[PDB]
Amino acid sequence: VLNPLGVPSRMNIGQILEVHLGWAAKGLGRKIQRMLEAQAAVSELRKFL
Amino acid sequence: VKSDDVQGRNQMYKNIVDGEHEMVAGMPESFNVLVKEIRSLAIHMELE
Amino acid sequence: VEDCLEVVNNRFELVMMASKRARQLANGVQPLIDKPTVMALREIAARRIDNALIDEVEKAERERA
Amino acid sequence: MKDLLNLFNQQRQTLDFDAIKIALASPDLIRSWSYGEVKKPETINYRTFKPERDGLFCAAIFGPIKDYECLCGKYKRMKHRGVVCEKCGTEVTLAKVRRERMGHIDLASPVAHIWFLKSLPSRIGLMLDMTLRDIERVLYFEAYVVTRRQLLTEEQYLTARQEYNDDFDAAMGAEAVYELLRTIDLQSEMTRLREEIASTGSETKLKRLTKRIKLIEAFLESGNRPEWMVMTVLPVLPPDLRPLVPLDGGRFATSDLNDLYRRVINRNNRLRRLLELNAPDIIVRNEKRMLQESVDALLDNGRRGRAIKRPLKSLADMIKGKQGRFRQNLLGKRVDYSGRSVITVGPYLKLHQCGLPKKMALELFKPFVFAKLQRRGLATTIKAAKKLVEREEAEVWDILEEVIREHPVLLNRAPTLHRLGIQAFEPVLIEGKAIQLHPLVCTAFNADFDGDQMAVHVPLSLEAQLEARALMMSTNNILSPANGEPIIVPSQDVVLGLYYMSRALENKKGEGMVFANTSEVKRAYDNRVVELHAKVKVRITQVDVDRTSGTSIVDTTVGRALLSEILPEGLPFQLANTEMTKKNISRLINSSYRLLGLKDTVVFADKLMYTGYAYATRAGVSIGIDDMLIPDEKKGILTEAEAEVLEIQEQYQSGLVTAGERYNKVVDIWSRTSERIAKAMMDTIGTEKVENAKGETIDQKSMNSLYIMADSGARGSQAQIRQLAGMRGLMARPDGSIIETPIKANFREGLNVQEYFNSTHGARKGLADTALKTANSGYLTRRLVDVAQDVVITEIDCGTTEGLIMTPIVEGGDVVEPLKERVLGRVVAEDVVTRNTLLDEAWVAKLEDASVQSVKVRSTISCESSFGVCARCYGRDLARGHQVNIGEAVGVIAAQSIGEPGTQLTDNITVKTTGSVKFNNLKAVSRSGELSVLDGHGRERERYKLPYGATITAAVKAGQSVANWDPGLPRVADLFEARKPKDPAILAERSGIISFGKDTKGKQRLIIKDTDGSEHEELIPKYRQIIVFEGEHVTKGETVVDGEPSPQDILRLLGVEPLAAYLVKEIQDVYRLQGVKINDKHIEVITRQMLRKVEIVDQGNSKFLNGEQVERQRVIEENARLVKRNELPAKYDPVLLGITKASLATESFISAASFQETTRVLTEAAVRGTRDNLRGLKENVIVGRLIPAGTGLAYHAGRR
Amino acid sequence: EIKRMLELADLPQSGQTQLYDGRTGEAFDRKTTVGYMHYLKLNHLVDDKM
Amino acid sequence: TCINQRPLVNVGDVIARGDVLADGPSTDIGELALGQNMLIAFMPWNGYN
DNA sequence: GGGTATTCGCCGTGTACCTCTCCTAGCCC
DNA sequence: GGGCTAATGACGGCGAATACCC
RNA sequence: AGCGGAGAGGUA
Ligand SMILES: [Mg+2]
Ligand SMILES: [Zn+2]
Ligand SMILES: [Zn+2]
Repeated sequence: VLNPLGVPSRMNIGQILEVHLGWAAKGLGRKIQRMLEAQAAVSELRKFL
Repeated sequence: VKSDDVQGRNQMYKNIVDGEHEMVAGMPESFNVLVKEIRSLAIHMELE
Repeated sequence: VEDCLEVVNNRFELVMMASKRARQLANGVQPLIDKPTVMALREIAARRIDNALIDEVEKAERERA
Repeated sequence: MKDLLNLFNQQRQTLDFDAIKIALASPDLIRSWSYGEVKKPETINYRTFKPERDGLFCAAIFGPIKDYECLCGKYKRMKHRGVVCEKCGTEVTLAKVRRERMGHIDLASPVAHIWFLKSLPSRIGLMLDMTLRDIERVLYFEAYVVTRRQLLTEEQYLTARQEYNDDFDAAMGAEAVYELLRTIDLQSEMTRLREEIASTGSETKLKRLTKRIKLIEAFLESGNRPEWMVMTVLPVLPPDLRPLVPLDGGRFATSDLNDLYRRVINRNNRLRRLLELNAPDIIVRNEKRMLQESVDALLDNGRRGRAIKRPLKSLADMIKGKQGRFRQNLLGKRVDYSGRSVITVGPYLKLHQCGLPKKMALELFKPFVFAKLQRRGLATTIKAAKKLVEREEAEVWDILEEVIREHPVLLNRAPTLHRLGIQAFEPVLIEGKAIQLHPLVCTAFNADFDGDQMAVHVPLSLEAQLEARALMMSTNNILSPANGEPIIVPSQDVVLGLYYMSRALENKKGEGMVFANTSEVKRAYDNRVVELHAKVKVRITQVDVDRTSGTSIVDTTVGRALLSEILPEGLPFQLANTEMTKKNISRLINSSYRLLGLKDTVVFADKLMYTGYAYATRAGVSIGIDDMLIPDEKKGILTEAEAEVLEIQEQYQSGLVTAGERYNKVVDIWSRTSERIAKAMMDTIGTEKVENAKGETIDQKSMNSLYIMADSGARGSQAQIRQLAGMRGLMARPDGSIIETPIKANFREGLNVQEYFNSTHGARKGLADTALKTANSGYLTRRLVDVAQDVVITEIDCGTTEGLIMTPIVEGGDVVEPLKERVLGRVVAEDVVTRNTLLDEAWVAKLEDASVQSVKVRSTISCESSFGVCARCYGRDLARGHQVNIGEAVGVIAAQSIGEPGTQLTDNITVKTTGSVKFNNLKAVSRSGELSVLDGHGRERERYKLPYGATITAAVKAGQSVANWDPGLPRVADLFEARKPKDPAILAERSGIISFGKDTKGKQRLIIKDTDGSEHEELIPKYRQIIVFEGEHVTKGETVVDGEPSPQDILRLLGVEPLAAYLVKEIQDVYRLQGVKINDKHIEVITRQMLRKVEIVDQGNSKFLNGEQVERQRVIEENARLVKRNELPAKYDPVLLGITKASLATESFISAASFQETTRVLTEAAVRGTRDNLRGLKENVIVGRLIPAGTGLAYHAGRR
Repeated sequence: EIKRMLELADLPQSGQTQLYDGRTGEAFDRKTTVGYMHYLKLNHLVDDKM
Repeated sequence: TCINQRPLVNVGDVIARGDVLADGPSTDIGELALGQNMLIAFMPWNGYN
């Protein structure tokens, strides 16, 4: 649990975009794990990639 | 008491471990070092 | 510490009086009312102990020694 | 080596003295100092660990190596004392006499001391009336000396010996200088110089004559001799003070003094061998030259010879400098019972308590744990108690918890530029490895929580514990030493919760109802039936102080009603009714400290921090990429600026305007574009959310994370917000030129490489700027501390009725310091009110209601005390709101408060504000014109300057012109040192009618005619301008040359109080251009310390061209004019000295040789033979006695 | 591109979701930014400095 | 500090010139790895941040 | 003798803490 | 290999000696 | 076995 008060003082907002991209990457990894958990076909994984 | 004096830190330590309170201060030894270093420059420095 | 600054005006005189009272209490004596310095400050703030009584107790301890 | 029987006895040295006397040393006294003579330059023999006899490390000269032992081993008992062994002659005594006893060297030829010759105030050059180059050529064996004082080349000496047939004696070297110093007299030469002083008529020759008179007077009244300057016998250091350090494998580390001593002994033995051989004159001359060079390298290496890839240290470098024996071992010492660790944040702690690790507190409180374990009976000896401590059972934790309960510790920040860098806390035992700290403490410490370490110290005496409880506790140190504002302010995370709780909204659930008291509001909010931001009219009961209770109905917010549960009964509801901001909670804390007390403010700040954390956690304030809005108006003004810069580029390339004016137009239109884009960004951020109330959209303030974090405080300002939403504007280069193209992109969008290059250029410039600012601030803080350290509040009343006139400072724009800040805190002198009465906020409010303009104040620059400041002239204290106590050192606090913000430093008269205009010193024919205005309340907001012949057009409204037309830290350092400017403004010497100039002989002449007095001519260079009218009158202190004035001609011409007023005005102008607030008592006591010396012109007891103190001259004058005299005392003028020269011109030779030029003050105290009376603060630290300020004033009163 | 990679999965567009407090079980007033950040550990230990 | 080289290839697989065979200290399968991945929340939490 | 005008030196330029290495080695047998 | 063995990438403020025609 | 002079890196 970080503090958001340092963002307008230190004037960097690249960490917010890094947090959003990491959230999207973890969502994609969870979706890939949910696709490969059940009996799925190769064409669905191919079109998802 | 804590840093410079040789007998002062021993007296303070034994007064701490004995319980009595009698603090006797003294001159720092570095002042005597400075006096002996000034006296080596052929300059007389006396404690009147 | 506001009452201790109320019963006497000067602060360093209060420090010296509390130091004398703590030196009298640390050797072992009955207080006027757990640490010796805190009990000395509580006895000062309650207007129970004076500097003349401290000097009388110190003279009695010097005569008894 | 090891001794335990002698180690137990104590109280052998009393160390009780009054003064310290320093003088010269006769060779017989140096011979009586030592115990033996060294002859061989051998320290330790090879292949054996034994000292060499008659060497630098010897047992026959200094002392034995092992304790109660000889070199051979004939005496191996402690009963043998005072007996000298027969084979190797040494005394069977203690091994600590090797640190005390010293030796001496018999030189074959006398040498000259380099501290009396190589210094720029040369003493041998003034005593022999010779230049430095002549004695430098004579002492280095290049010429001859007749014996009346003239130089002789060796060929000229040969012709003189051939013409005189070897009858007139002439010697060369240091022996001729010793004979010249021996055959001179001190009395008859003094009468001869006093006879020549009454017949001279030159200027610099009179200065040379009075310098020679002062030197002869010092040599007469000191009891020394002129022939004692040359060194016949050279003493050496004890060998325990210069020990040898061994390395792995039997090797020893190299030394600096031992090599110089070996070189001196070897060259002296070579000179003795050449003298016994009866060598010719050239060889013994070169040997004496080498002996003089080795003595010069031994005394002060690096001055003339610089004997060596790296120059080794000497006796002179071991005293002076930062790494000497004076700054590393006397002022700052390594202490025990201390440690350091990193710091974290603890929200559960109180203000007076802090955290402490378990093993750290076990290591610090180990003697008390040992004493309590001996008292409880768990261990008979301390060895079993130590093994039980290292075993770490539960009983040692019980002992450590019982010991640390009422024992305070001193927490210290590693930089201690603040007065509150050291605070006392009651530590608790935590299960960690760091030191937990309260969040209201790190504001005064200026400490972050990323790699910050804090060194702790524990007081162990009862007096030290009571001093730490009384005058070092964090609950007692609320107010700042610089200004009256409290140093404890709620930081960003609690004022964020207070700003989220105090805001109100238009349409929310649970509004429009009436509640009984605060408990019903709490019960309604805790059941989630009413929102936090709802306009709910509640009823609260509050008492009013003069204590009468009352009830009323107020229309507030639910959060403002929940905030009322922590306010005490003394504070009114008019302070907490508005929205909580940084300045609002700061003035609320100030009012709670003013009208209620001390401990209630502490518990109110604790509850305020608690509710701020509790309502900032529930808020969930977060910043994201959607919170920052980008306007279309930014792109619109960007295309407009692109079209305008294309138009001005076509206009510049057409040939109508130049390049520089076009570039200035480009940077002005880009500044206007950046200002409009920032205004549009602030308008679309702060006025974004529009709420709908009762079917109608009513506009209110937006609730965004960036806007709330910018509006609440303790975060970035609007300049930080405009760099994220709009364009950041133009960038600056370090040479002074602005770049022609700006950065038209924020951090939300991408940045190009050419913009990032200018960004890192500005970042590197700012980093270098704050590095040099920190270094210069530390140096200025050290200098200001060492200047003002003798001022101690000694007496309660003095009886001075001089006074000082206080005026509000207006510099042609906004006000620098108003009347309510400059007047509050001191007593008054004359009746405006009753004299000698301390002013409070009620008296300031009464004076503001009475509309007073100027009141006489009692300052410290006009005091009549003996070596101290009166308690009434200083006013009130800054840490406490009452009167200043007797014994408070108000110099170190003032210098530290001035040294606070140094790391943070860097025609037409049209009025701005409305109000009636009142002219001051007007007759337009006016020399000094002031266009001051008076507002409705009675304060002066604007004050403009009026030149000669200014046409004034004029109950004057704003927006008009009364007079239409009439055609960082180095600054503070130059103000405190009082350096002469590059263009000094020449002032009028006398008050008279201006006359025409005389004949020009390379410089302009200005004569001022008087009624009876003759005209005075002042030379001025023709390169500078001059404004003197022919038929005009010049008043006293007028400026005829336009320029920056010096403090010297301001002090010496018209008075002392306008000089201090100008200094306070300029320093406050700098500190208010920065933005900080520093009280004027510090600048006043600095100005008082700078005016310590006085100059007399014609006296009967003292000289006519010498400087002395003010109070010493006053007591000598009253003692002279008291009995048997009528025309005794003389008239003197006040002189000014800089911060570099005031601390050096001190009779105390210890404090004067403390920070700068140790060799000059040491040789001055050696020649004059001064006596240090130890009446100071730093010399009591050096000697080791109590400080004569605070609790140590009673000891100094009982001593004398 | 970041909004498209967020919208490809079952994730919100703004990157701010509403999370509940674990201490009392209640909901916060606003939505906070949740995500994975590459966080590392420095060499300045607490045992070396204490 | 401790340095370690753990292998990543398997038994019986063809490779080319330039492929990695063992990941070094603070090193992934061919990318540089300095820290870990973990959930971040930008909010004040009872004054501990 | 006596006022400017350069000119050679003297003397100073933040505090606290944590790791590591390397210390006079040269020679005629 | 072995054991004695005696450079010239700072910068600012300031008091004191030379030069010299009137 | 304890007492140290340089050089380099890093944190506030
Ligand atoms: Mg920090
Ligand atoms: Zn012997
Ligand atoms: Zn006074």
